Amino acid sequence: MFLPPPECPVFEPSWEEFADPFAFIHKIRPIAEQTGICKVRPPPDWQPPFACDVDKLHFTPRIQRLNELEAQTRRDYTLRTFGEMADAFKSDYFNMPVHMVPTELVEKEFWRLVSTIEEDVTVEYGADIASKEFGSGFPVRDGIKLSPEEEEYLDSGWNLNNMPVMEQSVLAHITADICGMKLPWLYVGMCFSSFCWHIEDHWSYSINYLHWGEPKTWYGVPGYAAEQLENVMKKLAPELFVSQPDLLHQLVTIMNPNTLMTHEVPVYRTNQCAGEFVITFPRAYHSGFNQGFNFAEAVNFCTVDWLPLGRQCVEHYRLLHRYCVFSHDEMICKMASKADVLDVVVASTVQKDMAIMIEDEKALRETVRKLGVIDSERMDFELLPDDERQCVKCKTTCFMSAISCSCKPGLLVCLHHVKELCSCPPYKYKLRYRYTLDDLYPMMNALKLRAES
Ligand SMILES: C=CC(=O)N1CCC(n2cc(C3=Nc4c(C#N)cnn4C(=O)C3C(C)C)cn2)CC1
Ligand SMILES: [Mn+2]
Ligand SMILES: [Mn+2]
Ligand SMILES: [Zn+2]
Repeated sequence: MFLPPPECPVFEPSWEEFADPFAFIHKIRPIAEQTGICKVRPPPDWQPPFACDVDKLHFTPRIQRLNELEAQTRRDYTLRTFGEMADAFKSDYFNMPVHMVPTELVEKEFWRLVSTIEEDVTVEYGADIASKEFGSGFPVRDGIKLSPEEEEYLDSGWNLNNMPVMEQSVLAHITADICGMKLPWLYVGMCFSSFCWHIEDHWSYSINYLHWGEPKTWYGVPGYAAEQLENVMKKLAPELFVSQPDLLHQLVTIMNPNTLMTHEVPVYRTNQCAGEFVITFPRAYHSGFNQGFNFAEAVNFCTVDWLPLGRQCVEHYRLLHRYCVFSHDEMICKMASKADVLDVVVASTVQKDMAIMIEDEKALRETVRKLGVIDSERMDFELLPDDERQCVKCKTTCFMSAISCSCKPGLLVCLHHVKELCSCPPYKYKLRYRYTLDDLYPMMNALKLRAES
């Protein structure tokens, strides 16, 4: 038996509210952040044109076994051949035409299927970044002629290609090609294809648009309940918490939301239909499955609301010895170096994060000086490939400073792990720093000037 979680909030913005996605997301945040996910129905005439050739769009399928609590990690189809497989799979599974299968029954059956080890149901799906073989479902600039209709949606805030690069995703001004975090993912679903419980890298927001097809079913948990959920999952599937050694080696799983609810974890659900958005909030766990053949597009983003959580996240990563996707401090300093061009509310928020950064950095440098690290030299950390500037102990990506030693050339530790670098006395160590404290205060003041005008 399956008891569906309560429905998440559904928002229907007027065109005035809808015009600015960041203003709207800030408006709904008090409500939506208590549920982790929410659904947004755009104004009825906001209809970006879904147009593609099913025979030239093609992708390499991923394959999925559907067993609850079993670990998962993070051939060629055209859209047409995948759709034909997907449709025959579902109609044969239920011996029904695909749109007479009620969504409630698919949900019930999904949770039955994944709990029964007697059934070896495997499905396939597409998940990849936009590429030349498979691009965004939103119109993008390309010197193809677009209809005026498509041109109307080229610059939309809700065109997910624009959202990262706008004024207000602080992830915009990052120079480091992240790929995973400024670029949309494309999701080609079939019945029962599912995404395991996860949060986004660096606790970012995410926004997901279902271009067309049968619904996508979601489960979401608010950010405040994140550790609650992890403790429940640790108890019931400890295999998923044995630290796997890479950023590509991370273990995730399917788990019945009723199990979370039994352990007093708040869980919300929704069916996302074609033309609707789902937004996930920072540190909001989510999972779900596709009801049938469909096509979705999603992107991470970071608002000013998120900045302190991004700092908290990197602290949390350092403690799990988890790899970072980027350096949060490097992003902050990059924005400070562009203070004159920043949005003024962005500038004010970055300035507050930078004040914490500088005070933390001052204390860390005083601690390591008391350990006998005397020598120091400036170092342009941002020039180093990420794998050359990770702390040996905690894998954090260094930027503000690190400790090196002549005894272990090329190795670095962050300033929390001075004692973990090598066995040589401390006077052989060297503090490598991006900025002196005297460099840092004028950068923060530029932000204040930009903000106060
Ligand atoms: C990060 C590195 C990496 O390699 N990967 C990410 C994790 C993997 N992955 C993603 C999915 C999906 N995620 C989602 C969401 C969300 N959030 C919303 N809808 N949705 C899907 O329908 C599917 C899919 C079933 C089509 C499935 N596997 C593999 C790729
Ligand atoms: Mn099973
Ligand atoms: Mn996600
Ligand atoms: Zn460290």
